[PDB]
Amino acid sequence: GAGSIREAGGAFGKREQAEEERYFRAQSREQLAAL
Amino acid sequence: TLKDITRRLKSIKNIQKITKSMKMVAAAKYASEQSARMTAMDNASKNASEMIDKLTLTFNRTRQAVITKELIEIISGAAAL
Amino acid sequence: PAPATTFAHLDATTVLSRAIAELGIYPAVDPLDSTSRIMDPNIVGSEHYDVARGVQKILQDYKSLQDIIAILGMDELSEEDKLTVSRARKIQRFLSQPFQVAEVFTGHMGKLVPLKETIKGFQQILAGEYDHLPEQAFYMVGPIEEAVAKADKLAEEH
Amino acid sequence: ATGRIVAVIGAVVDVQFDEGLPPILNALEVQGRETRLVLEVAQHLGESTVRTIAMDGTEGLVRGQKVLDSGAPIKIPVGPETLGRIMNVIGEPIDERGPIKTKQFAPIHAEAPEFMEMSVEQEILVTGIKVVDLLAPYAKGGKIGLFGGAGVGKTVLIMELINNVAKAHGGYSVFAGVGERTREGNDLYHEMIESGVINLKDATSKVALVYGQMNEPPGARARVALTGLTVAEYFRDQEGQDVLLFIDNIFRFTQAGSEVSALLGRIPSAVGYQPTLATDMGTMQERITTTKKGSITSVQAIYVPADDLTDPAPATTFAHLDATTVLSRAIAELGIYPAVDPLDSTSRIMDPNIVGSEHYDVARGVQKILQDYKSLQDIIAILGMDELSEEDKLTVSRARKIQRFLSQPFQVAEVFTGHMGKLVPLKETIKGFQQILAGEYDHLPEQAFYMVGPIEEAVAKADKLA
Amino acid sequence: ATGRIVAVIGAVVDVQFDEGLPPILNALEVQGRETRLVLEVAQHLGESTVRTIAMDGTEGLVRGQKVLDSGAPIKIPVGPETLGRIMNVIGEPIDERGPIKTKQFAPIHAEAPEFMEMSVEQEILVTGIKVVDLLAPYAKGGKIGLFGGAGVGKTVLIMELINNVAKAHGGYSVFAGVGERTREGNDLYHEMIESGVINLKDATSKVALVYGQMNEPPGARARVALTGLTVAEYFRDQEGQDVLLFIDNIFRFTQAGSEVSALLGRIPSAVGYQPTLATDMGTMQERITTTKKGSITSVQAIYVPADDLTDPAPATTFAHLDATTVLSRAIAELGIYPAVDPLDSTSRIMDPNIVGSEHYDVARGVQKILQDYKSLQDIISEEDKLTVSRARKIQRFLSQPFQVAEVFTGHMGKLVPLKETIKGFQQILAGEYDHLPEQAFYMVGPIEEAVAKADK
Amino acid sequence: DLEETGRVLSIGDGIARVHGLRNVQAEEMVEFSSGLKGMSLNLEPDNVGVVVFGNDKLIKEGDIVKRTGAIVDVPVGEELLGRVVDALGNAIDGKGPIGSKTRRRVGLKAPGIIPRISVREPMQTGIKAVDSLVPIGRGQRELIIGDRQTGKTSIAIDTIINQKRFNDGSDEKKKLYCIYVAIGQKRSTVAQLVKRLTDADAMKYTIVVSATASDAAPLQYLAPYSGCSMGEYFRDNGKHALIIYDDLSKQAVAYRQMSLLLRRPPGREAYPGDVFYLHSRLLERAAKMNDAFGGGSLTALPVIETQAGDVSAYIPTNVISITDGQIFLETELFYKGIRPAINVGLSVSRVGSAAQTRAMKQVAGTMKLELAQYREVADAATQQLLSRGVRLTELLKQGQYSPMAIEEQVAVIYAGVRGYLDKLEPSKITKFENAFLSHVVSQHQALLGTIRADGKISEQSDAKLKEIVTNFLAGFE
Amino acid sequence: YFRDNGKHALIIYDDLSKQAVAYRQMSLLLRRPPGREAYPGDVFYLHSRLLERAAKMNDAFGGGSLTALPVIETQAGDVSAYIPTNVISITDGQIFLETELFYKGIRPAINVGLSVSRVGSAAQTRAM
Amino acid sequence: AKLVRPPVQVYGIEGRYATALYSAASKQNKLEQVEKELLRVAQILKEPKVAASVLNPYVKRSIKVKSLNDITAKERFSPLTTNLINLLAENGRLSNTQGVVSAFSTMMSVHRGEVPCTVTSASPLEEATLSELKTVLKSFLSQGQVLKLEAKTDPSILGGMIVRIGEKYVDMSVKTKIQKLGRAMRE
Ligand SMILES: Nc1ncnc2c1ncn2[C@@H]1O[C@H](COP(=O)(O)OP(=O)(O)OP(=O)(O)O)[C@@H](O)[C@H]1O
Ligand SMILES: Nc1ncnc2c1ncn2[C@@H]1O[C@H](COP(=O)(O)OP(=O)(O)O)[C@@H](O)[C@H]1O
Ligand SMILES: [Mg+2]
Ligand SMILES: [Mg+2]
Repeated sequence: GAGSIREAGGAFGKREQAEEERYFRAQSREQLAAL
Repeated sequence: TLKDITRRLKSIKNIQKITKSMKMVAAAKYASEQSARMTAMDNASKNASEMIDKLTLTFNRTRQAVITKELIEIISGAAAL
Repeated sequence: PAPATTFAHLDATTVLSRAIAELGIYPAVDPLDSTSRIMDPNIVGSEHYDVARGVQKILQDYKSLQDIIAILGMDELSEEDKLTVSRARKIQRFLSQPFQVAEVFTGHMGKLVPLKETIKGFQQILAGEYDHLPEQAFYMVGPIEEAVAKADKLAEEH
Repeated sequence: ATGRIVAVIGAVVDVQFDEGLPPILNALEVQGRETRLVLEVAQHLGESTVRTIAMDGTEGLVRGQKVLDSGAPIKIPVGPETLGRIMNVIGEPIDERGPIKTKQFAPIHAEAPEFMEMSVEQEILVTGIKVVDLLAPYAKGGKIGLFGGAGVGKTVLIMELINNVAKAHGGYSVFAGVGERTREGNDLYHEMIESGVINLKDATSKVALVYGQMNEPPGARARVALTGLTVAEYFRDQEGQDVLLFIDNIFRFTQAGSEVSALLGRIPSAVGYQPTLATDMGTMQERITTTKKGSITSVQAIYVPADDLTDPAPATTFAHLDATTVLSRAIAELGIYPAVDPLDSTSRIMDPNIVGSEHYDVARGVQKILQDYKSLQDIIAILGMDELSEEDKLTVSRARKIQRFLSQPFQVAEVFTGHMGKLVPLKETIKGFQQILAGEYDHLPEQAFYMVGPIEEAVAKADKLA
Repeated sequence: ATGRIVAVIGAVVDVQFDEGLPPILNALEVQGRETRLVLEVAQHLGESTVRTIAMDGTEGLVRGQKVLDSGAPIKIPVGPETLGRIMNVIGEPIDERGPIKTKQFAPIHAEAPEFMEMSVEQEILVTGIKVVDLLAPYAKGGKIGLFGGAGVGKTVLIMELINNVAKAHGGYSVFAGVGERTREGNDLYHEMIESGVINLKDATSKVALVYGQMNEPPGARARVALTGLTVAEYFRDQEGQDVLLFIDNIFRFTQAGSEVSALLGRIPSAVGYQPTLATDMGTMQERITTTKKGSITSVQAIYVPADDLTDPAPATTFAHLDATTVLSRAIAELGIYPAVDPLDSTSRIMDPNIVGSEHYDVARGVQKILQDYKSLQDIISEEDKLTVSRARKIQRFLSQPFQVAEVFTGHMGKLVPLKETIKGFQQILAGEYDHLPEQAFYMVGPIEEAVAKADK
Repeated sequence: DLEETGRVLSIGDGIARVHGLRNVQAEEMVEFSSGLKGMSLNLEPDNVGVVVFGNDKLIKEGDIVKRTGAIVDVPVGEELLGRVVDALGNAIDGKGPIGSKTRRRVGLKAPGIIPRISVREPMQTGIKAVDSLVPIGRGQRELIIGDRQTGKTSIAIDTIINQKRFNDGSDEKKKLYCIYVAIGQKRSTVAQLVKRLTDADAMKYTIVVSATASDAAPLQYLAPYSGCSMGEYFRDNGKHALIIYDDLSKQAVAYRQMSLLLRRPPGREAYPGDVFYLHSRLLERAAKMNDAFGGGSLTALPVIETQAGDVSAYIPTNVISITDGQIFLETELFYKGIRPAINVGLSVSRVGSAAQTRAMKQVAGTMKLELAQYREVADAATQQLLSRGVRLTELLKQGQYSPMAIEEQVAVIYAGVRGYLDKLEPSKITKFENAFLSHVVSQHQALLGTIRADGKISEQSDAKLKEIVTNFLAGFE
Repeated sequence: YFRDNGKHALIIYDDLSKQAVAYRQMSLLLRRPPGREAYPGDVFYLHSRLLERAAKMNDAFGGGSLTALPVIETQAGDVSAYIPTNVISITDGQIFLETELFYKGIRPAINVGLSVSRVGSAAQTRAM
Repeated sequence: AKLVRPPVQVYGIEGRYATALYSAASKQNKLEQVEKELLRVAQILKEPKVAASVLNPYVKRSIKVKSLNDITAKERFSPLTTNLINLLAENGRLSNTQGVVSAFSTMMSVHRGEVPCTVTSASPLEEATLSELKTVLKSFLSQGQVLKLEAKTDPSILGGMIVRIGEKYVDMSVKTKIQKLGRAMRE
């Protein structure tokens, strides 16, 4: 049950996806501008 | 659905373990916000184990019902011969 | 019973996942559920085997960290673990590929990546040689030179 | 045509006719019985043998006993003389007030109205219940179905609808008790007498009563809904009247079918149900309709077995209804009464062109905010209330206020709560929910909305608490 | 009467009798076989045919083969000469020590005792084991569900119960290995031989073994419990004893009944068990009771399928259990023997109206102090340390050395009386031993031994 | 003679196929040569299917079956009072034959709509929680539902014991004759129960019908209907009977066995389709009759055992849709020491509220309201609500085999709801209660007697109660 | 043959799930009454009489032995299926393998928490 | 009531009615008479008008059993045969009648000890070797049996002869011989 929380869907898997996308769109912005 | 219930059980057991470990870390760091975090994660683990117990009851009911439904399908198909 | 019985008649199963197709990654091959009987170091060479096992291990670790990310969020992760998650997302995108038959579905052109280019690109992502490039640079590219060119263009635009 | 019994298995009886085999659905009278034992023909088995379903108990039946063919299906008296009377499945009076002296008898088996006899008009039917009026309004001439498990409030709700709609009704009304409690029938009869709706002294009664309750064998429980239909169909077709038809419980109809399907020798379908479940239900339900010769508003209580809403019987009933009120045990255990599930009850006049854009928008906004709260439930349940946004917290606050405001004290439920029952007009309902949605009561405690009528009683209760 | 085999389908055999059908549950001996094959009649099919379940394998059976009606159910030898032996479901010796020479045989199918033969009052069966006697006592004539399997000393507990009942109450024991693995059956036989419970040289054995192995057809494993119960019933009714009956496993009894019912063509019930699940369990369990002559108390190893306590087999067994004894591995890791979990073991007679006000108060105090101790372990004030100390002492004092282990540990075996148990825990609770060290209560008998050990 | 005699064609699965009996009626008792009896279930063109009331071991192919000419009936009358009989009305207590001169069919239909009237008279259980919060009237069907070992049988036995104060009196319209039907229980449990009732002197007005765990499934399926006929004898002759079915889960299991062995299609949880009708036709016979029919009643207390507290299962829901309310016994409350473990927020009595005595209403309306507020709460007003709820909860606990007269329950609930216990700490409430009761029983018999005679607390009696509770709470610890 | 003649054999049934499936086919086609998952009533008897033949003989019988290593494929890790339940009930222990452990790099992917050997240390050299 | 079971068993409806009639006839020692009467009643049964009236499914069973009753009274049958025909007509198994008949027939086929045994050959062999096999085979029999030979000729065996003596079966054909030699050649 390693990805059990996001393979289940629901609030704890959708909020996880949103948090990951937020962090990495931030990092992709601060990685592209530094190119 | 048995697969829905299994997915949800797995998810919530994972949430329970994570909150339990966060509580232990907070009770270590507690040696005002750290005590608040300790109690918050303790209550989260309590609620998670509560939900796990309810979902385990539901899971057992559903798997017993699935076994019986399949048996009844097989028996009804065999009695038509 | 039908797929489960079929499994034992095959030499190299490719298992397509809906959880992967909904990420937008195509082909939707499940990396942690696909198998091949020639995924043997004495057959594909120790470099190929080691790269494959490293990819599978970082994807399993990403799975294991996603629960912790769901509860504690991303900012409270270790630095090694943020690095794991970054390289894992990059590897996920890089397993994606534009198909010549899906040119209507994607609008993209078809790419046919040679074997050594695949091993080399994934080894370079696992090594950290592309920590500075964004993750959308690896989505739907062929060899890794295309990932580099796409990063340069995505920057030159914005 | 005289036949003889050759087999008796529970409620199913095989009868062997030498001359004159009777058609399917005919009624046959068994000879040598103290009370009238009627068998309805279900199947021709060949070899001049028919299989039949008994309308009463088959104890004491012997192989070789004689059976006469009536020549027609079960015939019940229909007319204004059935008003204020109680009849059983075969039309006998069971109130000891003597025979029912109608001028005509109808067979309880008839074809449903044609496609060209249908009516399309859709006036709203205001009940005085806030959740029904707002979210899933009933329609005049429509089919209403009250779903719910055991002890969630189907009978309280159907008695509140009898209180709110049937009392002030212009036309006639028929109540068919199908497989329910006999003491509930006694309660309803004496409550309709003491309210004057049934008048034992003249011809001023406005309600007919048909009863085959849970003590009756499965054949009677399978045909008593048809008997009630037949009375209502007479009042619709042969008098053009606007009829109210209350059925409680319609599920039992289906259930009784199951009990005989085994003995009729049919391969079972899913959950051990008759293979003919949907066709039997449709054959019954298409007679419960409005035509252009008269209107029938039908309120049917539908039992949901083991709270399973996907059970074949309720799942098949869903497609026959114009408006559905789905009661929930989870909502009942929170103390919200009626236990209507706001995110599961629907209606077909919930269309802005029918209810007006104001009503439509208020109902849609209430359902949206309740759905948002339902989405947040998981996060609230594990991590608690503190981890939500202030927008999420505001939507939770409003959603819980709207939840409690959907509850309402019933006039028929005073006796086991003491609280006076409230009857809320439609404009008051739209207004109060509009105001809770706009944010005009974000300061009142959420328990001030619980078990009140209009919004002014909510403000008064909030005052009284402080 | 003699019939002939007319059908052989697996372990189901149809036998046709030209005259005098045998009643249902009668035993039929198939003739012309190298080893004894017994069939138990299950139905009368009509046309002078009976359907039977086979007690052994049916390979090499021929249609038309002669079969002899025995005129009774399966009869087994009952008596003292069964003690220390091993027999199978049909009463044959399987330990290779010759014929079991009793004077009386008994049918394995008998009715439960009549309503007027029941003892109207519940009483305690004193085992001499402290944790059992105190916290979850055994009712004389009751059913005890033994939970916990391997690595917690279940066999040492079984042998200690056999020994303690033989010494204190003067009653023998029967052990029915229903669905017994042959490896573990051999192991248990030799463990009982070494611990002295079985004695191959003189007539002082205390237990009679009845084995139905896993490689036997479902009918054999279904009736082996009734065979053991028939031996126990002899010892109760004819000797007037207080017998123990061990049934390991009871879930295997249910599974054998399920397989037999499925082979006989019956429609399975819910989950998958036989439609006669409750009456199978009932006609077996109702025979384990207290009559006016003696009693049979039954300890029954419980297995819970899929760890679902609402499963039909556990849920049908739990309706009959008068006590529950949970052997925990967490308690064994603490060195405490027996590994009886003191908070999870339950008893229905733990009731001031049955055990007395004093016994009940002592047991409730012990339980509350152990709950309090684990509550304090959760976070690790003034008297919290005093409860921690007294609960450590209570824990250590529940332990006890068993006689059947003397050849291993060397220590002497303690059979604590019930009054001594109550008084020791009473005194520990009232604070009378807050000066002795906590290691003075480990592996002693009465409390006098704890004070004499603290003297050291 | 193939008209009053048959020869067993086949036997097995509990059902005997019998050839002959061309004159047998449907549902008629037949008798085998082995002394066993059976019910003619399926009359077929070539054979009769007979449900055997006993073990198949006793019937062989070729055995002769005579017919009794009588549809299945049991003996009824007052000659059964004090006797322990089996599902067929045969004595099993060893005290000789039942001297009954009346028999009654077990499968009679319930009284219709007109013979009844609404339930008005109280059926006193003697349990504070029940009589105050979940009142039961004579003619009601109240379900006792709960897990295993939560106290259901204890509630039923306390009711039976409680009826002794009324059955010794001189008011015949206040007496209640009790029937206890044991269905699939241990036989030792039933023997211990009969002794418990004999010690309390409660057997002289009790009939015990016993079909235990080792009895055939048809006997356990039949025992409730035999007991119900024994109680209908009182309901139809102007008297009042109570009947406990302990329990109907086991009768449902026995009927499912009989149906699966007859090869009838299984449904939810492999139960037959007519497992609802099984219980509905039985519990409809508990009724209150109007004065044109005698005015007698039959109160039913069906017991249902749930698994892991699931009351949304098939058989629990069925019986909830049949009865007039339920008493939920919770395992969580039982393990915490709250006994009776009644869940007062889920336990309901639909028709019994109109049967409560006036004094009990006077104190119990307030008690219900305050326990409700306590349930909603869990400042200085909410802490007062917590204090009051805790005190009332401690006041609702009760011992075993000691039911209380209604006036004493009124006095104790009075002391609790008027507020006299609010400064006592909760762990003493129970103690106080006993003490208080003892005092009111010895020195104040006249106040109790006048509250019993009035049925209400007069303001004179209210003043006496106030005086007594203040004077006692003063000189208390 | 080896077990009886003083020698030692090991047998690996790879795997018993497929043998159960074959036996179920034969039984269903012979019209034998089906049970749970359509398996006949004596599928437990099948595997148990196969597996009780792996024994250790005493020196009076030559001292030989037969060790059985049956293999069972579970579906989605469901050890509560019918045939896994039966064979777990019959055997003396289990070596459980996980796919998550496999892809974590733990290979052989043995789950040590779930694996068990009820023989245990009696089957180990003193060094191990 | 104890039965007299025949030496060979037939199963089904045919077997049950034939066994019932064999048992009834052996109690009264009327077996040969009942045999001749069933032969005659079956040949009556095959009458086209009678077959058309007896197989008809919409004819009431009352008129049909009366017809069989009078048409058996026109023959002056034994009470056993009359009761058999009425039992078959009353139960509606008249369609099985000839089957039943032949069953009883084949039952007494072994009662006379007549052992059926067929000799398949390649080409029709002449009567000299046939009487030779007559005599050498009736050595294969127990007390008091007589042969029923049916010499069949299929040349696909191209030699030898396959002899089926009751249920015994010897394969003296040359095809099996050469195939056995060939299998020894390859294996
Ligand atoms: N009010 C009470 N006070 C104290 N103890 C009680 C009380 N009620 C029950 N008990 C105890 O609980 C024990 C078991 O409860 P009881 O047998 O009466 O209920 P049950 O639900 O019918 O159990 P079962 O599952 O055996 O049918 C009783 O023996 C009794 O000791
Ligand atoms: N509107 C209500 N107000 C208060 N209580 C209610 C209400 N509806 C139902 N209940 C409670 O739920 C119980 C079940 O009522 P009922 O309608 O008879 O159940 P069912 O759904 O089986 O017909 C009622 O006795 C009552 O206690
Ligand atoms: Mg209702
Ligand atoms: Mg009980």
